[PDB]
Amino acid sequence: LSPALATLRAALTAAFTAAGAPDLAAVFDATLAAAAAAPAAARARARAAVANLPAVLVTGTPVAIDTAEGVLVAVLAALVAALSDVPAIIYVEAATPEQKAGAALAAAIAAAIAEALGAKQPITITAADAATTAAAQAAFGAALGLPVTDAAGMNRDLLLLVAVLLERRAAL
Repeated sequence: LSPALATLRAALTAAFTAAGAPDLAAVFDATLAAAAAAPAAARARARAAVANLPAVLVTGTPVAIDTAEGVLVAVLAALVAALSDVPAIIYVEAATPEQKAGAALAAAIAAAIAEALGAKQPITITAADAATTAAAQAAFGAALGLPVTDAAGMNRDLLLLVAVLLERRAAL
């Protein structure tokens, strides 16, 4: 891993653990492996997506926020917003107690990471209905050119966006 990505991995483990969800570290590592294995065309799509990032990032999660992979989608979207220095709305369905807890967990992690990065624009894990959440996710992917599949694909793609943002930071 590059120093910047290793820094983010460690900061995420600290945030995951402090928020009471240390098991998310292993899940993130599986996403890191998937991103590192991405074919050239997927990397090219990630570079093109970063070029299309909006002034305010609006998205939603494609799976239930009471799952580890759903928490990770919300966290990674928040990380993309923080690294791009934009306000963000990350819609989630928070109807059941497990969903509300997952949204609160994602919010705690996202706030810790944004603070560690000095990102001052607001990034909010935002409770909404299924239609709003699904619409925002589809619009985000379509605006960026990212095909919408499963949570694994979205987590991989969001982490590839992160990697591109770090590459742009390093570039001259």
